[PDB]
Amino acid sequence: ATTTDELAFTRPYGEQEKQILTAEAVEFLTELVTHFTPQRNKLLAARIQQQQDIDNGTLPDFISETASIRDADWKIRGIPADLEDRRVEITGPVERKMVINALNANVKVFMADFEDSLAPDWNKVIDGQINLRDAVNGTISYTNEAGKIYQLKPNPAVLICRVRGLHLPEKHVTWRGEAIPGSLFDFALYFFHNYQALLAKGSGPYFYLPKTQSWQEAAWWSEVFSYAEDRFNLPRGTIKATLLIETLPAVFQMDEILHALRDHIVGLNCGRWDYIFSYIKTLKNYPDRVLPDRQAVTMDKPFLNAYSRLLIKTCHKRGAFAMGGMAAFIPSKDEEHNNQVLNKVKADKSLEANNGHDGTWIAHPGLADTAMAVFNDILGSRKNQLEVMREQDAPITADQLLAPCDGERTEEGMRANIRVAVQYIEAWISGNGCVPIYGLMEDAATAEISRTSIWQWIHHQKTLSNGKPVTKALFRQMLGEEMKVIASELGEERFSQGRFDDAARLMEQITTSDELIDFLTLPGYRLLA
Ligand SMILES: [Ca+2]
Ligand SMILES: [Ca+2]
Repeated sequence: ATTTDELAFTRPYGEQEKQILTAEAVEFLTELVTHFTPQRNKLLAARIQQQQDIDNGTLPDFISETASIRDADWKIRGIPADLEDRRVEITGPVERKMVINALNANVKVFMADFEDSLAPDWNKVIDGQINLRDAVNGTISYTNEAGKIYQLKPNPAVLICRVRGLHLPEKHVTWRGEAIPGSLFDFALYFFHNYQALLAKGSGPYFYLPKTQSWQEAAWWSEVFSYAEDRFNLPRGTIKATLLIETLPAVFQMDEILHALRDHIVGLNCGRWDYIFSYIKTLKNYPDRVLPDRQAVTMDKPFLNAYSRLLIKTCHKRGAFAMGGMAAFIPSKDEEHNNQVLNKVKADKSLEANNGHDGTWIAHPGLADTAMAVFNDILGSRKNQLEVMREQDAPITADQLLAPCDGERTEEGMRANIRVAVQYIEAWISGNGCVPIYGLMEDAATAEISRTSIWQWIHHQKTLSNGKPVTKALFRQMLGEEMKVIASELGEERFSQGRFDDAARLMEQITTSDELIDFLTLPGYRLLA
């Protein structure tokens, strides 16, 4: 085999690729890939070894050797001015119109997403980079079929780019015959095309990093960032990252993650769906760790509240932000439904603010004013809650973080999981990873917890609360039944115009396999061009 330090490209070099994959951009991307891919692959291999040790009966806990880091005083390098107030952030797709609408929402920050809310078609990743570049440059515009123009308002929200996670390939660009890391593709191009303009306007190249499992993974990101900074003669810490704590292994390494990424990190986030998905994957072989209906596994449950409290305390100890979770409701024409939704949003955001979270997430601009009002009210004149140390809290232990919550495993819950996951998958395979389903803007994590919970119940041969043993055969029976429900809900036209048979097949494949696959996006990505 050759010792090449060059990349190969599988798609035609058309007008879009000519904009984004310029000679200079490709040179830089090549350098990152050859310098950092081997270590990235070693990190993926380390994941396997760590998981095996957990499977083999040793539960995760804090790291003994790094005690001196945790029990020392130190803080992150710093937070730039435009990241000191992040009380509400909106998330969404890198599609052109959606970028404009999000930047125009009444929020502090827009996280443009190449990750869970994107089905990573080549055209969509390339268009996404085009869109974000136009957004940074302030020229982004869109005119719809009806002739209505969309443009940026004055003072749009601060832009942050969420990259694909460490496990994901970008199959259309290869090094030594293997797909390069999507993480490097997404990071390299957003940074390269935008760092100059961002810095010139008083902002900076900002990233969201998903699905981290270890401090060593944080260290690798720090090296990537430092490499990028050095290459363009930027001072250390110019690139700023916010890092989701949304895997079980990561909750035991928050302080080490902050330390490893100290030059660049500005905050951590709580999640729900990815976290409990990870809980099940991590504890997959443990008969005493079966979670009930994921619908009932709410953030106020003891293990999730402990997670929340530990994350806030840890972040504030180090001067980093501690971001709360997602309210993904989509307002409807039903004002009564809307009142109930807004009451729920108010209750949930108030819980987060009262706990000390510096900010929170929404998926739809229609929730901005409500979420903002909760945080405005509780913050008073403060920009954030960095001073809230939670020093009154008792220590938080591994036992507490690992304790499965009370609840029932219900047939209604199982059926709903099937309907939501199938409809999510149908859209994803059709190129849409940000999917309105039953009044919620769903991303891949929802499909993940849905399939993973069912897998868990099958694996450990658990009964539903009505006494029915959960089996592959029961699942398959229910799948067929729920497909008919979906058909009735959507109507014959939409159902026939869709990819529901292909979606049901992928669902069955990922749910009924003996081995619990890590991510549905891996087999799913095979279905994309
Ligand atoms: Ca081993
Ligand atoms: Ca997530």
